[PDB]
Amino acid sequence: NHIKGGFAPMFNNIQVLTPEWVYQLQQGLNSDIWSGYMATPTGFESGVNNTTYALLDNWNGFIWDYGYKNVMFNAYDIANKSKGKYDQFYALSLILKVEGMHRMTDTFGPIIYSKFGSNDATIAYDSQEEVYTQMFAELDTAVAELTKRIDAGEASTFESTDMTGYKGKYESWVRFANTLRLRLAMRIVKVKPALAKTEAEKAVAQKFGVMLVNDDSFKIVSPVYTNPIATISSSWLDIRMSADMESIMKGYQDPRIASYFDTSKQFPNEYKGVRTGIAISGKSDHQDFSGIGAVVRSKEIYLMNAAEAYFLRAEGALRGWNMGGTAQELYEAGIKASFDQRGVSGAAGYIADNTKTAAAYVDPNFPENNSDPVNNVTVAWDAAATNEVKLQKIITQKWIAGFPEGQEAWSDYRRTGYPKLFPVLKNYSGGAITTEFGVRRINFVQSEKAGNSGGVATGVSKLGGPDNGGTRVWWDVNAPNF
Amino acid sequence: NHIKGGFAPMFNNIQVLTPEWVYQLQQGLNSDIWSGYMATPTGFESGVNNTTYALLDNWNGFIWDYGYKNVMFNAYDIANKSKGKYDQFYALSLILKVEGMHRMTDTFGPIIYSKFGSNDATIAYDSQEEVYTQMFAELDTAVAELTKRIDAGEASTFESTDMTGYKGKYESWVRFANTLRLRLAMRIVKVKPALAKTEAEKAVAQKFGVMLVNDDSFKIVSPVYTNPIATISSSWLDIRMSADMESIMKGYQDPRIASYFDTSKQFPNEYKGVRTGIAISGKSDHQDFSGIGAVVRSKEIYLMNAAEAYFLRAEGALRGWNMGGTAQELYEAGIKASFDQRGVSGAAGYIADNTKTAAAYVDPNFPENNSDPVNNVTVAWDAAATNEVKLQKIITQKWIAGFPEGQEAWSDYRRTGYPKLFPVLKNYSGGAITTEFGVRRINFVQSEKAGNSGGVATGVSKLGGPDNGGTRVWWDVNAPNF
Repeated sequence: NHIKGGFAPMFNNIQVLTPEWVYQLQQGLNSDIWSGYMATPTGFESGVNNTTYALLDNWNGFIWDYGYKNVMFNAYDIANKSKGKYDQFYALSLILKVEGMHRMTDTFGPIIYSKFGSNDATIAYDSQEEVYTQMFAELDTAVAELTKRIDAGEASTFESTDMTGYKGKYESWVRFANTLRLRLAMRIVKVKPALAKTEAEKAVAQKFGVMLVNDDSFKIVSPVYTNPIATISSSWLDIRMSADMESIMKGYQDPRIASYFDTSKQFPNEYKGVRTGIAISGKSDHQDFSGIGAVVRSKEIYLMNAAEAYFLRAEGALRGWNMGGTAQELYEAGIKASFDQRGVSGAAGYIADNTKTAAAYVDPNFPENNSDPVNNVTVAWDAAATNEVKLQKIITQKWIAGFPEGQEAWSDYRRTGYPKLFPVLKNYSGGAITTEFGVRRINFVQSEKAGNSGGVATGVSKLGGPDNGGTRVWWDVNAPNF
Repeated sequence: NHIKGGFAPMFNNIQVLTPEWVYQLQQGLNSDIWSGYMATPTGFESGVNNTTYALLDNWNGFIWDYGYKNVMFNAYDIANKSKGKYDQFYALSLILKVEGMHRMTDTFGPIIYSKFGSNDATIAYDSQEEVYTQMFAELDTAVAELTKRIDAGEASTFESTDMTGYKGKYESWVRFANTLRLRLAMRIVKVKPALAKTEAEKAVAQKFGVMLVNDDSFKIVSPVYTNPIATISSSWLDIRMSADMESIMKGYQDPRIASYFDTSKQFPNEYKGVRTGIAISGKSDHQDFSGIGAVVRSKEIYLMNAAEAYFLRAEGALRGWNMGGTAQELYEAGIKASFDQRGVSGAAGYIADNTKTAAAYVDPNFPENNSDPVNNVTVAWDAAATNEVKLQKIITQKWIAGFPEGQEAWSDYRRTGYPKLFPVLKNYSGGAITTEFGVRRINFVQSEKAGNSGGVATGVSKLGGPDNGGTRVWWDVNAPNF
């Protein structure tokens, strides 16, 4: 009973479910926009903000503070109480820890990890390379422990505490952990392709393997909280469909558009997105473009869909790895999984179409925001296509399937450059962040500079360059995809 | 006859031998100082300059302009005249091309390579990753061609054109090419350890192997010019012994100090170095510190010593690669090779010393420039030391042996962080360049922004971040040494 209470704040703060204004700062005004998923019609701080590459420390500190207070602390506390005593809870805490904390390192680079809880005046940061090794080892520990208990036929003691689709089922938690390993493996393929291959193949070959059906998906099922985006969109009109989403989903005439977005008030019965990184004269100019749709009007918040497992395996197969299918088979299975998850028909026709491509983008009353399409690729698999075009197809479909979870899409975009996104028109970074490559990370936070200046200095050392949004984290090496 | 004339400008402009003021800008006021080899007593441009991390476009453009006009153009011209007709000359041009142009990409990152000589308005840059692949392939072509001729007993037709220690001997040119391959292979060990291993092992496996004795060293033997550093130092007093060299070489009581540097005029019979990245009141405050010594009072300019081949193999052995010998054997052999090269005795005692370490640095009349030692490692091999300490020993000895060739030392320092160097006290980069990590590259040059703006845009794209001195080139990944 003293252990079980630590899980709720972990579940409730991977994405901060309440209050909504905290989610808006934790993710809504960073990766949800940089990923190309969503855009704001509001000219916050005179239009000089995260969306125009002037990173705002007053906004971005919330990411660190809520994650450490609610995810990391409880991982630490649960481990202290359970490791070597109630190892099933320790194992489950490790899986949740990695789910929450990989997002943290993917945002900042170096982070506090091994030294968390230290009483030293300096709480040192680990390098991102070190954190990734630790996370893979933590998943090793968790998977071995739970698999042992499953093999023994041990009844779960986690159902009453679980807040996911899994209802305490250890096998489902292991399958999630395997899929999370596969995500982390693919993340590092440019910097450590040998480790990427090892960890990816381990994930797929583990007894219970990775996600195969939609019931395998990782989601938070809250008894009381709606996805915060519902309020930020429908109530506040502070976030809308993006121009990238309009270009790509209208181009493909994608039936998932109906659940992802609402038709526009300003343009009745039409799906209209807002361009990011623009000049904004008044909020009313874009607030009546398309809102975020029914997928966020729910107490269930998806954090990793089964579709992603297929697209990860498809990329692994493209790279020649032992993924259990061909790149084409896995690509097409991923698309079908997503169509099924969204409850829409026509997957077969969509999959076979080798004509439809991204559409031109028009901002009707502000043509300065217009663009020719940039993600110029069809859905249909072409065996004769280059590896880059094959990867572009896979990541495009992965990006569509993963909406509205902007953090993973931002990480995948940084790594692969896909899908192609419209560049910002206004860049107020003073040269620190490029228009072509956009935001590569967020700089170390105010609470840390205030209370842990010695730690921040270790973080800067392990970052290897200026502490701004243009400096690449360890896995985001300036290197080609193959 | 029409082909041979192209070689002289290549030989004479890897380091620009004349005029001396051009060498000062090409290398003397960048890597010769950033490497920790040398320091200026002169407060050029009010002390806001390359040495205080305000990169000066009017200085640094010389690197690109002289390299492309004299090395690259002649490689291109010779290839056009000789490829498929006189392949011995083509092969030799490729080796010289890689010797000159690897320095170029190591300085800027993306460079013009495959598209050189294009008539298009945009002459596109290649990525550094692409350039490295091409250089390895060029060395493959050169090595195969010359080895074929050697195997056939074909007499050299290059002696009258050669301006090195090799006197036209193809076998010595192949041995140099192998050693250059090994250098380039180790450079990329953090970004592409698989390719690093492949290319390093190829270098050693080739039938002539890498440099073994000092006569194998690559040097320019000028019939007319003295090393331009002799003038810059002795005549102009614009460059002096550095504080890092004083700390390290005095700490070890290294007998090579006597030929590397002259005793100070201000401090009779003492070796005194100047701190880099400082405030300078007047040139006279430091101009009478130690000058650069007898090693530059020569018409022979060393560009790759046999000692480096041993230290490359030593590091390869640390990594478990097929290098011939143990890390300890190769380390000690490299030190002996360097002592022999410089004509000094006492190698055995120096090699066995496990006490002497870097000395504290004092600027007698300006104590604000003082520092405790930072390269705190002894010479003696310790089998029980960590891989990092072993590497620190190897690179420290490599750094001493390679004086006064600052470019390779700067590249090795960027890759490994060794030897430890004194940080600058003044940093006028406006945040673009960190004090901790120093200059990682030079920004694209004025002549290119003026006459090839389309090409520069491709270079910036292939750089992956802001075009300034803090952005890391492809091989300079933020990753650990092992």
